[PDB]
Amino acid sequence: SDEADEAYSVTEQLTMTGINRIRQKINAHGIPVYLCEACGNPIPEARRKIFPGVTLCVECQAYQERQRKHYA
Amino acid sequence: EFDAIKIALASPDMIRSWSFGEVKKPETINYRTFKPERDGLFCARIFGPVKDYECLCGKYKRLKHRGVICEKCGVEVTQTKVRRERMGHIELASPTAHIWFLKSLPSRIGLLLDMPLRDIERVLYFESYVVIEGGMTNLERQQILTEEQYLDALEEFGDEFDAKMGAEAIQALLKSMDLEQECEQLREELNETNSETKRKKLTKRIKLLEAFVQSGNKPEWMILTVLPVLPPDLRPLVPLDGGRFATSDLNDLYRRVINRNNRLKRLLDLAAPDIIVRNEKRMLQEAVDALLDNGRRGRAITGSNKRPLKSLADMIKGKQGRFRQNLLGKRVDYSGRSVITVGPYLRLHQCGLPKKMALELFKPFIYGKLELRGLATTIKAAKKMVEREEAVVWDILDEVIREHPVLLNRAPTLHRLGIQAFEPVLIEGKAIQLHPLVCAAYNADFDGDQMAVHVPLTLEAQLEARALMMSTNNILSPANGEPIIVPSQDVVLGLYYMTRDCVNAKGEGMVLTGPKEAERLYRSGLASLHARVKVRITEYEKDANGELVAKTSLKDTTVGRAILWMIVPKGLPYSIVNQALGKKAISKMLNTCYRILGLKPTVIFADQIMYTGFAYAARSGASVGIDDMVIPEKKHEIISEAEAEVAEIQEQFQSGLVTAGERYNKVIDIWAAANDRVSKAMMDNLQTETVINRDGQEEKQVSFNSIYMMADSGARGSAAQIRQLAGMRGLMAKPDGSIIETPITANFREGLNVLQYFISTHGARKGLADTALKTANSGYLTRRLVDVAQDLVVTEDDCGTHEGIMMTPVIEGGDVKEPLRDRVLGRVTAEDVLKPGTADILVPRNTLLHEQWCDLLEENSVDAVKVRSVVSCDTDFGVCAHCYGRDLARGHIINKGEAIGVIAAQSIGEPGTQLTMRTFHIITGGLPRVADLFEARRPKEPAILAEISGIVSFGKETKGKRRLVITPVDGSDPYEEMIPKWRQLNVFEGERVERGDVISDGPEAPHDILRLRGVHAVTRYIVNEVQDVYRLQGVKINDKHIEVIVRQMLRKATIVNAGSSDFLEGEQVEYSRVKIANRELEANGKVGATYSRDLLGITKASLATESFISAASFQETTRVLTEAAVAGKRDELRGLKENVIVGRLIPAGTGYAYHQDRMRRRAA
Amino acid sequence: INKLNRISRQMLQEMGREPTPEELAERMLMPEDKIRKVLKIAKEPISMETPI
DNA sequence: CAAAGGCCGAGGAATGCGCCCTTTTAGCCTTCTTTTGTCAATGGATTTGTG
DNA sequence: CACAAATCCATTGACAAAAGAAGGCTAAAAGGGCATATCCTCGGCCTTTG
Ligand SMILES: [Mg+2]
Ligand SMILES: [Zn+2]
Ligand SMILES: [Zn+2]
Ligand SMILES: [Zn+2]
Repeated sequence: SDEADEAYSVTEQLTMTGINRIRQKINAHGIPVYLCEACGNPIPEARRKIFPGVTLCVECQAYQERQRKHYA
Repeated sequence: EFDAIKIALASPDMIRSWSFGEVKKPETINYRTFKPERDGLFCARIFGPVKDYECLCGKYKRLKHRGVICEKCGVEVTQTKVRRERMGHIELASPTAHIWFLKSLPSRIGLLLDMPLRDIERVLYFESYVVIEGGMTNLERQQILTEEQYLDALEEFGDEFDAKMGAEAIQALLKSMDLEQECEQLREELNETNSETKRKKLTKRIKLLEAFVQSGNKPEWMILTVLPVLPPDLRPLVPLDGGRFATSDLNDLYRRVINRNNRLKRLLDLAAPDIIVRNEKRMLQEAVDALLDNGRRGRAITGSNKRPLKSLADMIKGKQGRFRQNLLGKRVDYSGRSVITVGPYLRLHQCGLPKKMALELFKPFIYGKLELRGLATTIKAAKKMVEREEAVVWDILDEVIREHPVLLNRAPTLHRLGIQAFEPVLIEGKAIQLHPLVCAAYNADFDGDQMAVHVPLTLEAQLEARALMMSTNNILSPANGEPIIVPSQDVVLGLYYMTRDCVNAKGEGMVLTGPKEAERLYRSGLASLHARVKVRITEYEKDANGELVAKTSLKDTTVGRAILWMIVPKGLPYSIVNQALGKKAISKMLNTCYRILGLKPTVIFADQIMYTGFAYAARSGASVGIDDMVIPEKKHEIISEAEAEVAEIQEQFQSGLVTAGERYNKVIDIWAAANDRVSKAMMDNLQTETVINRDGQEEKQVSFNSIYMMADSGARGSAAQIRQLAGMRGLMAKPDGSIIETPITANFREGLNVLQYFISTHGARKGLADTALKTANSGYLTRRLVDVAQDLVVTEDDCGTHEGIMMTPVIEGGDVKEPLRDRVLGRVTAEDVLKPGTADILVPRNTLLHEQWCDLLEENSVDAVKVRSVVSCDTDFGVCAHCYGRDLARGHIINKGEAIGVIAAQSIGEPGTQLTMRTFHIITGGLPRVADLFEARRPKEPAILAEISGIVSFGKETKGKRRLVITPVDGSDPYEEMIPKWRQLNVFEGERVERGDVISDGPEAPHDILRLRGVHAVTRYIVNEVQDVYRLQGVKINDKHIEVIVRQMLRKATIVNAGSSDFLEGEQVEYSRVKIANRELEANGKVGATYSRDLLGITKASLATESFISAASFQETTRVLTEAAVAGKRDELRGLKENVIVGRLIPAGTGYAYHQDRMRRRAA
Repeated sequence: INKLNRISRQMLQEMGREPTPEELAERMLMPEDKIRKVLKIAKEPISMETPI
């Protein structure tokens, strides 16, 4: 066991679970929505080409990010 | 000798019955002579002599004067171990309420008087008088009076008025009490008090009143009048070095009681006023309290220190108490530890014992031998011989040790394989030599671990080590029958290197005559160990009624394949060694050898495998270099592309095209993906190499690279650590779980610079800090489980029940993740398995489904077998061998006796140690989820079920919750539910739903599943969930063990219809009892009582034990003992933990026959 | 014992480091064996539950 | 008309704490009487000497 | 197979010592009497002072 091999397993699980959470948050494959689900605005072309399947424009997205930063 | 322990309240007279004398003075010893005092806590008259057969002063100094009482000091001349046995008593000048029966939560004095606790405490600490039988004068019995009020009420009442305050008041309240009379009045009120709180507490009180009647206790014995004194040698005042003494805290508390009691006698004799004598009585009360249980009053009195003193309740409870680590965990003689080394030449049944440890442990045996053979005249001469360590003590050592196992044990005994009997092989040096194939069971590496050896002393313990715990008997994991003798790292790399061909070695395509010739060719160096040759192989196949027909043929194998075939026993096919033979190939090789041939050929095979693996691994010459980390050339190309992608995403983010966290996610993903490309590129560079060849053209074969050979043979390592060695390191976490988005684009064949080596430290220190603390509480799940499943034992051969769970495959959405043959192997069928033709009884019944029957079952494609479960066993106070299954630690069926509950606890706890220590959510995982599972906690969001069957219907709208009623097709609908509209429904009001069906969605509380559907439903739920975790991490543990833990879980019953029986309605009873009760009452001309099955979390079920010696171990000793005293309980031992404590054989193992014969006597 | 403590608490201060028992028996009137046994009288022994 | 200050009390460390004198109680310390272990006599009943 | 010297056996006398057994003497341990009245902090609490 050596006490660093188990530490290795712990670190491996920690990094992998973090990596895959931050990957699942991407949702690359998606739907062409074409209009914001918050303000109905035109989600500009470049943002839909970068993130296929967005649901918020950058303004509503950053807004939501602030709140989910604090919590709730 | 006793067969049972009884307990009760101690009468004052009985406390004087124990006593040998009344301690009066507070003094301890003389301060000059150090002699015991005439009435101190350390007396000689009271507690006996100080030296053996020698009075205090010294007039009588002969053992011939035995038993006579000296005249000048009255100290009877006996042995001074008598002073460790004799109690004294203290005649309290005032009654003092025993703190356990007062400050315990229910407060037996309070709930027995039917009086509030604060009110008794007011009468007790001298606040308010209490009416104690105040005649007819309009006074209220137990009605408190205050001081002024008592005066003025006494005004106009020169008549008695009978009011008292203090502990004497409570004593006169209890003594006057009529218990059967109050039982009668409470029955008469329970007649006509048909309202919940009233008749509820009516019954809850009449229970304790009837119990106090039965137990023989008198109610007023809870008011101490005499106080017993622990004997001196249980609370010594021994001298330390240089005139120094060390005492117990108990002596301090005892002196405090004696002083205040003597001062109270003084105050009463001096006719002091009311304030002083009241305050002295309060002081004596607090002193006696602190003596019994220091800390329940507040505050814990401190000694000559800041810390509280330790008291009697402290002397029993707490891990420093008697139960915890003096009643189970004891220091043991004939034992010793050292530092283990390899000793790779031993067999599976022996251990290298150093000559010096062996000469110390086996000392009495050697003395007996030297005086038996005449080599030593007397035991003193033998002592001097073996002290000089002469030349014949060594021959005597060889003879004594010859067939005499030693138990080897390593500190975290997670399972029973952390103890094995080995035969000692005497060695030089001071390190214990431990077999290599045993480290997996012991969890022992040879980097400084130590092992403790114990010596079995009796013939019966020698035969228990040899027959039971010998290392060649335990080779299968008791959690799952796979062999625990899997060869680990030099062995598998040896067998992989030898059993692994290459395209053009020396001597290609020779046709050898057989394995002997291949070995003779290799060892003379004419052929290479992996040179594909046609070899003539004779394999023996028991394809018969065990007949072993021989068959010879011409296989195509490497030279090492055939060299290794020489070691494989007969019954094994030849395809077992004809592939590369990594790690799983070797484990499966041992496994098929065990399923064909049994235990003796498998032990021989395991040893031969270790020997040949080590030999051909040394000949392998398999070193590790720096040129063995082949960094791929396309690594910097891939990193340039990923760096360009992150630069592009940062440019877009700067232009407001993305947010901040969005771009963080994007860049973390870019780096993880480029890391995957680099790891893939490096492993495709490393996992193959070019080579020439018969005809001369280049040809690709699997690489003989050493780092890869070690990762790919399964010997050690894996492609992830390989990626960190030559590929890039990747992104690193923080302790919070966030991911630092500056990756480690370096490897370890290159270096990390100061910043990347700092960044890696975050996750490294987090992982090590967790692994250091998981090591602390390594065995808490095992202990929690052995608390509840301890007394469960296999006590019967067949219960006959036809109940059984339907074992089927688990199809996790797509394919099966665990087939039926694996879940069903080893279980006893409950009914006849019909062929798919639906008329052919495939496996009849009670047929131990071994591998033959299991293959027959998978062959016909019968995929739902009804097997008998430990949870559906009709046995009482045990389980039968048929409802249990096979052993899984031994291939055979379970024996009558085997203590399967402790096996189940350890088989779930030890494998759990390989699980994550912290829960992670993906279906959560880790050990804490498993512990919460077994605790059967209620999920906050319960998917609500359908309590009754019938047509669905709704009701009132939004009284907090939308209301619903289910109304049967022909029955009544008295059940309606306040379904939260938050609980978004699943079925419309116009679809008649069967009982036990989902209404809302979410986690199903197991209590509701058990109450709606069969016990089989709750058991399948629990095993499927917990095995979901255990399969999440990849760990294999059988369902038998979860099933037995569950059967310990749902072992309480709640009675609905009390029938013609003698059970109260809203009562919970041990289900194993109510079963026999209704069975008996239905035997005669009555009908049984119907109950609702219950369910308790393991920490809740283990708190309900039939005994109290056991229950005072893992519980609060104080509450359990107070309850047992007021109940007059007796422990008829009948348990594992109780018989451990009390010091006799347990009824589990070999002790089963002893207890059976003893029950024969006790029933005769 | 109280008198021994008083005289020592005074003498250590006035005399420097500490009073050796010969010095106390000289300053006191005792015979210097009584002083030694008074010194050897143990004091408030210890809780045997003390940590190790 | 409020504020500063003089007063009293309710709560804690501790550098804090008896002395001188009479009177019994323990125990050691010598002195003597008795039970006990020892040295020497002094025959007296088997062991050997003898023919 | 008959008669006198050689030697294990049991008391006597004298008696040296070991064991108590008391009597006496200290020192040690216990008990008794004592007669002006009464610190530092903190904080309420109220007199005085403006
Ligand atoms: Mg180690
Ligand atoms: Zn928008
Ligand atoms: Zn005596
Ligand atoms: Zn059964």
